[PDB]
Amino acid sequence: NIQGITKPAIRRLARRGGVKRISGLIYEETRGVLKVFLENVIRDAVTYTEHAKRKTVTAMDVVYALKRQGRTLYGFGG
Amino acid sequence: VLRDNIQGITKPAIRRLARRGGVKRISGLIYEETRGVLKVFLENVIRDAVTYTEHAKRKTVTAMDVVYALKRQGRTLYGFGG
Amino acid sequence: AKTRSSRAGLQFPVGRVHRLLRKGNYAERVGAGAPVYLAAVLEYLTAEILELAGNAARDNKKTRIIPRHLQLAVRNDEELNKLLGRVTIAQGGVLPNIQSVLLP
Amino acid sequence: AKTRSSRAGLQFPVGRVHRLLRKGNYAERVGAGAPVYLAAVLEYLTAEILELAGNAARDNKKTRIIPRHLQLAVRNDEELNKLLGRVTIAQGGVLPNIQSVLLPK
Amino acid sequence: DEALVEELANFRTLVYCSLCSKNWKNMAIKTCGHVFCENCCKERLAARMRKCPTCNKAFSSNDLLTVHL
Amino acid sequence: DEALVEELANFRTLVYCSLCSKNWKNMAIKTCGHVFCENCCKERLAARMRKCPTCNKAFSSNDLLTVHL
Amino acid sequence: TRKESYAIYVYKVLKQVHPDTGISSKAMSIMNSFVNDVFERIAGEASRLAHYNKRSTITSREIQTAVRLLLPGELAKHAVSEGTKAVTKYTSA
Amino acid sequence: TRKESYAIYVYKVLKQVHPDTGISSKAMSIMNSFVNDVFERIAGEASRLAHYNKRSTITSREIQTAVRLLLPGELAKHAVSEGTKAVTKYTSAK
Amino acid sequence: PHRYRPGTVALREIRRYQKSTELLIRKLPFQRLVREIAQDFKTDLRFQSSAVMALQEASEAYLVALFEDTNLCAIHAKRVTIMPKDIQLARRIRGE
Amino acid sequence: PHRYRPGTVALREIRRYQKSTELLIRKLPFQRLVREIAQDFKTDLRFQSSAVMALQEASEAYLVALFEDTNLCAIHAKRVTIMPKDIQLARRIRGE
DNA sequence: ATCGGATGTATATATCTGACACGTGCCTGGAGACTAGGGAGTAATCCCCTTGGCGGTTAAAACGCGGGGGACAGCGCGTACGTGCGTTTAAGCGGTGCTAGAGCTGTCTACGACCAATTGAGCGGCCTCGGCACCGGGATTCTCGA
DNA sequence: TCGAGAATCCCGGTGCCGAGGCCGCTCAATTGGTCGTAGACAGCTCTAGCACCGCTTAAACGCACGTACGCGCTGTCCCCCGCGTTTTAACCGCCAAGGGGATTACTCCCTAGTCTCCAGGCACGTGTCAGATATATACATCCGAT
Ligand SMILES: [Zn+2]
Ligand SMILES: [Zn+2]
Ligand SMILES: [Zn+2]
Ligand SMILES: [Zn+2]
Repeated sequence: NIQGITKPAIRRLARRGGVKRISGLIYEETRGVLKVFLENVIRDAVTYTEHAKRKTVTAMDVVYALKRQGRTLYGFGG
Repeated sequence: VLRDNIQGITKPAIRRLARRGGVKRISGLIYEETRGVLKVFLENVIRDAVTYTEHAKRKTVTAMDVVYALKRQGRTLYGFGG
Repeated sequence: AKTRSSRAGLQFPVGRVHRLLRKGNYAERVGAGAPVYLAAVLEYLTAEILELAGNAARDNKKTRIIPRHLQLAVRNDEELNKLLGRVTIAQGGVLPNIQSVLLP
Repeated sequence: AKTRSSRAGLQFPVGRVHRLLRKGNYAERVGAGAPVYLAAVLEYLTAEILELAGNAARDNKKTRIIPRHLQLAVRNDEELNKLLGRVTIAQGGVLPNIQSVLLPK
Repeated sequence: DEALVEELANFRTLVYCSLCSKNWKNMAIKTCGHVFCENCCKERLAARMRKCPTCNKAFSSNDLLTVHL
Repeated sequence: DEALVEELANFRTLVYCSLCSKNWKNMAIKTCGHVFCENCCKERLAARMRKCPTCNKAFSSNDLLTVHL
Repeated sequence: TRKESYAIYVYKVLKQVHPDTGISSKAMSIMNSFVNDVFERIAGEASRLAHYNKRSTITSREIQTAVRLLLPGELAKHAVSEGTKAVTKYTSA
Repeated sequence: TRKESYAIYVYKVLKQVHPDTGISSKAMSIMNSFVNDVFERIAGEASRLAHYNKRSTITSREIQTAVRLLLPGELAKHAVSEGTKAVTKYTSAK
Repeated sequence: PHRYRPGTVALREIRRYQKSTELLIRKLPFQRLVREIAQDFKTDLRFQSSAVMALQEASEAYLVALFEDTNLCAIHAKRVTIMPKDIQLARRIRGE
Repeated sequence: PHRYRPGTVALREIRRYQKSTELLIRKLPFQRLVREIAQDFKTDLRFQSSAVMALQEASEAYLVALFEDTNLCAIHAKRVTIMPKDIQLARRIRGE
């Protein structure tokens, strides 16, 4: 579940971002932020994959769902 | 031609907008900074209205070109015939 | 000779919507049951906002609807505010609020 | 029999663009010289980025462009960075930058 | 004399940027080694012209090195 | 008129190597932007004179760049 | 010449919810623009959504799912039901 | 079945600027998806201009004024200058 | 000599101006500015009254919405006065 | 023995991760998280590998772009440690 | 904390006009009825790809301890900004005049849709070797307690 | 100030699998006519955008004065970074089963297209009353002396 996003994994993203010191309460805040974004993308992906009477959500549905939210993504076709 | 009309935006006029915004105390060096932000927002909008108004072979800006220009930047405006 | 909108039971025009949808370069063909479905959704949203506007006008002892009531009703409701996110209403105004720390 | 692209002195295909414009429900009719104008623009933009990426592909002592080299081409120039302002290139990375307050004295 | 002026004119062409003929040569390109002034070079970089006026070799912004005297 | 004689000498010392005064400034240093002649450069590397004369700093093998004119 | 609008229909709807109020001409234009924007961006999603599936007709099913991708949360659950309840009546008669 | 892409034309363009330089599959797949994104934007903007003025044909003018509306600043000048030079060559050809 | 504490009058103007809906800039000075700006793209141009009014109706909203977010960055730094370094940060975080 | 001053390792690892290019979160737990989140919309679903890869790439990009905006408003308060209030202020200003 | 004086904010009654609501003429766009053909619904099938399970390495995660730098609170000072008053400037409103440009109408010609016949360009399948990945050794640079 | 120690870079050798070229083969772009409607052009009407002047008078402007707040400094203490040891499960390689995604025939009925007819929505005209404006009055609020 949501406990698979471990503290070193969270801190590596912060290091790439460019921070130098991290307070101890950050991880709990960021997990609940990521969980909200994933739901928003997946709901549209599932609606797209359900309109076409399919049973497997494909990569193009994810690409379209990302595209209509103001976030396009190159490198997966289309 | 007409020049240096940027000083028509007076200090009380700028402060009245900040009052509606909600601030309470205003620093001294805010008016010059703010006058440079409104002069940039009015170039992007007008450069598109002028582009619209010359593709139609007209030589007068209408009230629909401004609405289209504002819509093209994700700033749709209701009330003027949009 | 009955109108196409009275059969469905709506107040909005079905034929006008059909010809507007069949002439805006959307698709090569338009199904028969599409305008009936689309003209029933356009009627619900306008009533939804026009009831809140009426209540806001009534709370101010007036008997008309000036643009301020529209802005108040839109900004006071979460779903409507989210739907009408990046849109501005002329002569609208602003929702009254003051930061808590600023008060004495 | 020559091709329209060769007659117009281009590299991109004009007939395919002409067909794509027609079969897309954009307008009822399509002018004659519209594809020959639209295909000359799609090629200049491609040649710009493929020229800006070859310098990055060389400063790292490589001879084959990879997505990381395309990432550094559209982020070091205002003109292209403002056009691709909301695009996430896969396997791109970030741009090296450290705030000046963090460094030691 | 003319020879004294000619050497003055000959050396004048070496100190000033050929494009501008108004400022001392200040900016040099690593790829080709040619030296021009800093002012004339920058406006070219904003005109999307990355080819050397002399040796035609392509260059980029990072290949710009300042020179002294 | 000595008025333009001084300019030529000022022009001459600018382009001539300040060390030998016999060669053009055709070998510049990448580290600090100074320019000298190739004649006065490699003689210093014989004794490992990595310290530049003008600003007095060290250098390397890739800090010397060929320049023209 | 003439020009079309939704004025009469909006007034007819208004006299149903509040039978004793009115509306000003300046707010009428706002109400007329809102219904043109919503209809424009609902029917613009169906044409693109039918192109993905290599279809040629936009039917009621392409709109039932185009409404679900725009209206947030509670609004969609009511709009879909009211749209569906209207087609059944029309088909029967 | 068949599938179409600009992978053959991008490679031809690349060998005119950098004579000896390859390109990997991921880079090709990105450069392929960028052209479609630009093409879908230009034509999509040009259609609304035709609709606004009660016209029915997309001629060369709408493309020119749609390029001048999307590309920022100095790119538009070069794009227009490169398009209007290809069109005149095409029209006066064989 | 009946004066007021420094801020009780400015705290009332907020209530006054958050309840009324009207333009806050002078019409002629604002209209001259548009004509001055729009004479570089193309000379000898003409405007409708509605075009100028619609151009003015949007700048008010833009400036008001910008002054609301720069008041949060000043609160974040334990202040009540807004300095020019807040307008830069608020404008940079939303990308412009 | 031998130790390092607090901060040097942080700077070197910053320099390290801003030069590489692979994914930072482990793959199998993320796949499990996606499969669990998707269960509340429609049961008995199937996923392609490319869909999960695209989801991971988008999530990484979003989180990386947000951690570099919270840092910029952490410095504004003359501070060098990021905080949940900084994250909340950044999200509020961005316009969520 | 407890009164008091002054100031700005609600509260109640004329009056008066310009915009809202309603009525009528008329014309064009929407409703009926019938026809033909192509898009879409349905059945069969086959083969790729997704799910599930098993065993070994080992790389990454978890936990604990020391201590030193950074977050935070309290103080003091002095410059910048809020508040009020008198004087000056230009905006707002009204009225008149003139003409440049928007909007509509009638011609007609050149340009783009449409169809039959050709052929060469671009796509699918296969080979191959060289650029890049990886590992083992020195050489140079960076940090910290003296 | 600079030596000990650890991290990082330049170089050489080995190997492998994906980019780059080649070939055969459909089917889509090219020629060549034909026709009918969209649009370019000339002319006319009339309206609304621009320019100018005179008269209030509201608001922008400059100045004096006081004080609340921004900023710099100092001190205590607690919590996050660095480093070592131990426990976990991620990752790689391998195997097998069957589901459903994609493809191909076949039919049938639903939407485009045309002609006819008439009522509904639009332009224009008119009454009248809801709210803006002014004025006298009641009261909540705030800063000071105590
Ligand atoms: Zn020069
Ligand atoms: Zn050169
Ligand atoms: Zn020398
Ligand atoms: Zn030096």
